[PDB]
Amino acid sequence: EEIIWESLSVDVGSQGNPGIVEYKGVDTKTGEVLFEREPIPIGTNNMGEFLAIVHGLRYLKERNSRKPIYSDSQTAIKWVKDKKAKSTLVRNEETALIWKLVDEAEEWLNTHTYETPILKWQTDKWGEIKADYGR
RNA sequence: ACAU
DNA sequence: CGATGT
Ligand SMILES: [K+]
Ligand SMILES: [K+]
Ligand SMILES: [Mn+2]
Ligand SMILES: [Mn+2]
Ligand SMILES: [Mn+2]
Ligand SMILES: [Mn+2]
Repeated sequence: EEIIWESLSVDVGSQGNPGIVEYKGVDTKTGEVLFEREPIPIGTNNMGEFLAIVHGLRYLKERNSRKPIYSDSQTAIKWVKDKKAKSTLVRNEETALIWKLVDEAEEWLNTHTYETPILKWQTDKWGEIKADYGR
């Protein structure tokens, strides 16, 4: 219905899919960039969307914030709920880094608790999520 | 189909 | 047009 402005919005950006992946989190109200991950040479859109949510969970937990997280990724929201990122990306030498980060994100989810609501950003009604890369 |  | 996912 309405945008919860008191929230964190996250998104992936990429050069190719699979390709170079990065992500960031922004204050939904102001657009202030709160975190940005250094580009990862090969990953998928969904792996990056997943890492962005998990990073958001960790960022908010560390700061004792109860804000929700918005993501525009149906897939990544489900992977976080399941604590399991069901990516199809080949596990090989060139994908080792993204897969390490994904495995470590799952590991964090499996060893920590959170109440953070993870909400679908309704692009069809609200436009692009505020963390979008404009590309 | 829906979401990226 | 191609891709990643449920
Ligand atoms: K989108
Ligand atoms: K498809
Ligand atoms: Mn997105
Ligand atoms: Mn794993
Ligand atoms: Mn985007
Ligand atoms: Mn885009």
